[PDB]
This record gives sequence, structure tokens and C-alpha cells, in this order.
Amino acid sequence: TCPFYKKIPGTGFTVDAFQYGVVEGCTAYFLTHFHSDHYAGLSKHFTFPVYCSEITGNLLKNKLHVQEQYIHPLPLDTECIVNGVKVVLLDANHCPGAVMILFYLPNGTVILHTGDFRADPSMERSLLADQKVHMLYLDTTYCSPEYTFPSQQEVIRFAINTAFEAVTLNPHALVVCGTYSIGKEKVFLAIADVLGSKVGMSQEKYKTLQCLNIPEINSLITTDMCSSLVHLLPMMQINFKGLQSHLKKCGGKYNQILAFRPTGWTHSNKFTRIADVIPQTKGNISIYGIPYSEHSSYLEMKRFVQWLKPQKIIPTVNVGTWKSRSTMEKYFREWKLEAGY
Ligand SMILES: CS(=O)(=O)N(CC(N)=O)C1CCCCC1
Ligand code: NI
Repeated sequence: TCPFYKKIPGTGFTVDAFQYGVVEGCTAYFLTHFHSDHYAGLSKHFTFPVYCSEITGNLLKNKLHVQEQYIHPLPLDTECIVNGVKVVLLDANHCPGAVMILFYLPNGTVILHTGDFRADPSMERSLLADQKVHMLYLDTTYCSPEYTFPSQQEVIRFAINTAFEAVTLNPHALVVCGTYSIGKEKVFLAIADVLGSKVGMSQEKYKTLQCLNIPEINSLITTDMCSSLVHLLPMMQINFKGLQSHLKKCGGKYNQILAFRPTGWTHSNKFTRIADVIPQTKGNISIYGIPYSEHSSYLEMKRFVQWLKPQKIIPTVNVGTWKSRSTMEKYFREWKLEAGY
């Protein structure tokens, strides 16, 4: 049974709704981004129209093997008509290819679905500036004031400086970065750039990255592990056992590992500053957890919503408990009373 918050009223449209079989009345299925909780259910046998970004379309075709005739890519920042309804895709500042969707309903209502997003003041000068939005379907992942983290720029500065220092001190150190989905590519690309290396990875991860329209990508990544001193591994292998095992396979080329686990928020944000972050260490292996978020902080979310001034908000994350739902509704009312809308 498809839940109400994945349906767009007054249309034949759903958003991120592929795990419910054939949804009654759905003439077009929108996909905001290529993360498994959102695409769950799509495969080579899907036979309905899918609307998405070009990058998402590349991943559907090459990784899930969806047939080309059912993939409908749309350009960003461009008014398009889909099954008689005007829509616009906007950059979500999430992972590559991720979008927000603006729907202009036949009755005059305007709906924004954020998909997953990291709110930014730059969104205040998109096509959102032009008109009123009545309903907002909101990525509420971190909708509580305890959720603080630094800018992406500050986290990358920390990672670059940390990696460059370690490898300049010991030229026989290897850098490893964890991954389990698309997103957060800047972490490993920025470290490899400062070290003058390509990023080495499996054939499967190389395939994924080749779908993302990143400029000059062939100059930045490789499947030749022996040529690279920055390696990507599955996130599950970023632990002392898994890294010890990987070091053995490198044939005495290296005598130290510096590893990075880009998490979302963790409780150590409530205590510590980014500059003060320290690794976990056992012998010649050190592991850094770095708070690189592709979701809005509480303050970023609050600013976006108080700017947009929607008439109704529908959360799309943390919807499963009465405590979470009550907490979110209390913040939405606070924000409106403070701003005066
Ligand atoms: C826009 S708001 O004031 O924050 N809001 C809560 C919400 N979920 O939109 C409600 C206001 C009263 C009518 C239902 C909507
Ligand atoms: Ni996501």
C-alpha cells in the first residue's frame, strides 16, 4: 500500500514509490535520486514511465538495467509539461543527480517536493523565488536542534590537511575511503587531488562513477589499484580487521593506513569541533569519522522553510512514531509564529 505522503493530489503522479507494485491511477512515477530506499522496487522489468534527472537516468539504464523506452530524463531549471501538468526539476544539493520537483496543479495549487536535500541560501534565487508554494513535502531527516554539523567546505579542508600531513610524514602510508552509495564523492576526490594520485576502486564502483557527468572524470579515477595511493572500499570494511586484511593484499608497498568514514551526524558533534576531531588507532591503522552531511542541518532547514513560507508542510522522514511526528509539528508552528506567516 503506497502511503499518502508519496502521492501528489490532483495528478496521476507518485514520488519515490516503486516498492508497492502497480499504484492505482499512477500515470507517471517520479524518482528524485538514486538511493536504494527511494528506488526500491525498480528493475529491468519495470514497464511504466519514469521521470528523473539525466544522471539518475544514466544509473537506471546502466546499474538497474531499466529499458531506455521507459526512462524520461528532464533538464534542470526548465518548465516541462508531463501528462498535461507543468513541472520543474531543481538541484537538491544532495548526491549527484538528486532533484527537488515543483508541480503546478491544474487548479492553481503549487507543490514543492524536496526529495532528499541539503538546504542552501542559493535556493532562494532559483525559480522558487517567482511564485507562492502552497504545500511542501519536506526532507525532515535532521529536524531537531541537536543536529548540528559543519559546512561541507570545513570538513573537506580537515580531510585534505589530515591526509597531506600523514603522507608527507610517511610516503609509504595508504589512504582508504569508505563508500556504500553515491554521494560524498568530494571526500575522496579532494584527498586524491592534494596527493597527486588517481582514486583506485572496484570495477563495479568505477561503473557507477562513470554515470555521473563529473568533468574530467577519466583523469581522476582508475581500476588499477597498484597505480593509486587512495583506495575506495565498501563502508563495511572500514574497521581494524578489514583494513589489516586490505594492507596484506598490497604486497609490501605500504606500512600504514589512514582511513576515512564519512558518516552523517553522530553524537560526538554535540561535544567536539571539527578541528578537534581525533581518530581511533590500533598499531599502524588510524580511522577518522568525519561529519560530511548531504542533508540539511536543523538551522539550514529552518531558514529555508521560514523563507519559503508554505501554507502546509508534509514530512517525508521520521514519519513512523507519534513522538517524532509531534516534535516536528511543534517546530513547524514555532517557525511560523517567529517569522509571522
Ligand atoms: C504551516 S503550519 O502553520 O506550520 N501548519 C503545520 C503544517 N504541518 O503545515 C498548520 C497550520 C494550521 C493548519 C494546518 C497546517
Ligand atoms: Ni538520499
